[PDB]
Amino acid sequence: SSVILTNYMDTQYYGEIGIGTPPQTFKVVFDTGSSNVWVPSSKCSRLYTACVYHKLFDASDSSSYKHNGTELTLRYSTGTVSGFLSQDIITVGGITVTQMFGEVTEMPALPFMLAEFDGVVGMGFIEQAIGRVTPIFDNIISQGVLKEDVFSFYYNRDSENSQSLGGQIVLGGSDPQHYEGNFHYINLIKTGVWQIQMKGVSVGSSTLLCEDGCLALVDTGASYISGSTSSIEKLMEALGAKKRLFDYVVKCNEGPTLPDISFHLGGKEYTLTSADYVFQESYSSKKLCTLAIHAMDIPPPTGPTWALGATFIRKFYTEFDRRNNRIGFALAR
Ligand SMILES: CCc1nc(N)nc(N)c1-c1ccc2c(c1)N(CCNC(C)=O)C(=O)C(C)(C)O2
Ligand SMILES: *[C@@H]1O[C@H](CO)[C@@H](O)[C@H](O)[C@H]1NC(C)=O
Repeated sequence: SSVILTNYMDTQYYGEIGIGTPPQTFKVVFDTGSSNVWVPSSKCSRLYTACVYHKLFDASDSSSYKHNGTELTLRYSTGTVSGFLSQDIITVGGITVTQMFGEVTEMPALPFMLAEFDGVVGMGFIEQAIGRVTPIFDNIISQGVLKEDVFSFYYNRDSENSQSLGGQIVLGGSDPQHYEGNFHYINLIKTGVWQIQMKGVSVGSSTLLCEDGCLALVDTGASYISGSTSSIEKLMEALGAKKRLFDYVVKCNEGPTLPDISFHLGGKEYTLTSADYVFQESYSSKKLCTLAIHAMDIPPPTGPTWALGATFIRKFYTEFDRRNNRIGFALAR
């Protein structure tokens, strides 16, 4: 099954899922970086403006709802949400599964007031699941209906017209229509996390980073490519970028000429061009242009680690192989 995704400003990719009976619709991000499912709850106080602006699941309207109530808190690198567990049936592109999810009652204005999506569907392993809740993909696998024990991601480049699909997730395989050439796999450092060994990072013709090796979390839920603060400072220094509060800018007229950035993964160099990582919104030297690469210190046990997000997947179609505990990459088409 494939799920059509909407692309919002190249930073948000989300699709629809149905919860309850009758189905209550929600826009959600499919996140390989987390392992829980959650949507805003009707029990979320309207004092949380984010709840006033998103779809709210109302258990009292679903006949398939099963109460639980265990509280849980989900912590992401850029924000936190809190609530309680509930069980109901969920629709994901034709597949139906009974799933335990979180009803969020505390949704911070910053950053959720900036979210086009309502919730999140974690595609990670149960090892990282908060409350030890069985992840949705595991429940799907349990049905023995998927052709293959894998899921893939396609994140299109932003578009000014509504004729192009923002992206696409495939449960059970990959869509040959959105990649070309062959997949090149890398084994997961360890099952339980969509993280792989990265052999090196280069800026221009000089592998000046991640020498001696480092970690790379392949995170479909992250908007950008991130690295430790030290790594980024070094990388950004080589680009001549200026560190801002939340990001890094560069004189727009300078954007088109920034050097290539490569990521050495499993014996293959994955190269991004300035066009691939800078939001080229102008060529003016009197304006600043943001880079789709940020600094982010991911704490243990998962980090320190670099994170390959939308900026990376936009260029390389990505297959997540559960059965073989490896990740596949192929040039996106
Ligand atoms: C999708 C959940 C999520 N998972 C992971 N692994 N890391 C995160 N930083 C986030 C996370 C949290 C809050 C967010 C966003 C992401 N995102 C990006 C969502 N990612 C995609 C690919 O759409 C946002 O835009 C704002 C609103 C800041 O709020
Ligand atoms: C919630 O689900 C977990 C999973 O087994 C269970 O242990 C717990 O008792 C449930 N909570 C309630 C009271 O429904």
